[PDB]
Amino acid sequence: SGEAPNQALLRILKETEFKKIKVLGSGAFGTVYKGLWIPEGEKVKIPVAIKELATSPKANKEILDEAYVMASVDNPHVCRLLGICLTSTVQLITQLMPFGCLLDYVREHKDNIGSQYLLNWCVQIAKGMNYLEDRRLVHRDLAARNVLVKTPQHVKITDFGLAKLLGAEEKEYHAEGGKVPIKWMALESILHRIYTHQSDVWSYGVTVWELMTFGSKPYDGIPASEISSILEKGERLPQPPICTIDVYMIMVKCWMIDADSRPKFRELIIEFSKMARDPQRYLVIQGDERMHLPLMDEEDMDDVVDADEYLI
Ligand SMILES: COc1cc(N2CCC(N3CCN(C)CC3)CC2)ccc1Nc1ncc(Cl)c(Nc2ccccc2P(C)(C)=O)n1
Repeated sequence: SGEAPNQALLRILKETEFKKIKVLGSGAFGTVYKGLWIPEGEKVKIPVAIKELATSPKANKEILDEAYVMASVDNPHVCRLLGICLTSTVQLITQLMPFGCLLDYVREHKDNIGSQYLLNWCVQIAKGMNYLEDRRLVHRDLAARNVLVKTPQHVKITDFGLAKLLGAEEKEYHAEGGKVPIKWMALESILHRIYTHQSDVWSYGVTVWELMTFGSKPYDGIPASEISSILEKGERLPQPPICTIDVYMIMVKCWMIDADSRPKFRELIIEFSKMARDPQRYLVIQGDERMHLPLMDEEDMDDVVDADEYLI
């Protein structure tokens, strides 16, 4: 056995077991609805998100590839599949993240978000991404829009549409034609269509930047065709006003031209955990102590990290 068998269970749900309530979104992805799921016999009601896309055989092929990935994942900072409903068009059933996506959250709560929240989101996105590195998955679409908010204290990574499982020997995913978001893409991915976990580290840099700028558009007012050139010259995204050189040097390292020089997601967990232990030393936000949402024993404990944050 070259690779290990995937013994994950695919749960199939009855259309009668769940009730749609509202539409949450529409667009390229298709449409996402909010619902309740009463599993038959169990005196339990589960708040769910039902995702779909008229029927097309080319469309159902892609939604079932996504369900494959989502049913294989199991981490507190990764969105998992609750089940699939086999109707006219295939429906994806996942957990409802009541606070919506993280991009719209940072925009809405711009003046109530404190350093402690921002740095913790950074630790959590890294933990979820380190899980994907462990499972040999290359997300290929990490952005603040693809991070959902369960509570302001707990975030999870979503959208496994472009995700690719790498073989125990395979170390790069050579893509072909297809619409990829350029502003979040690593330089190697724009020039050679190569995707590694290190190319995901790049996209993590831009996500951290989106959070720190309270939801700004990377390279705002710059056409897609230019981004390849701008990055080749040595230009990167600017230093966000709330950022200390310490946080910005982490971002800048995620954008190294040499992929192997960029930090590993487990190094990003360690680095953002230390910063989350004194958040005011790393993010300068006016009114940090009033901003709300719904300590040692020995020598210098600056480099102190809890075992839960020290992965390998
Ligand atoms: C209560 O549930 C939600 C509400 C909102 N929004 C709806 C617009 C609302 N707006 C904000 C702007 N404001 C001016 C006016 C009110 C803010 C809250 C967003 C998301 C979820 N939950 C949720 N669970 C699971 C999924 Cl999986 C999902 N995903 C999802 C939901 C919608 C579209 C796309 C996705 P994706 C990224 C493509 O999976 N989304």
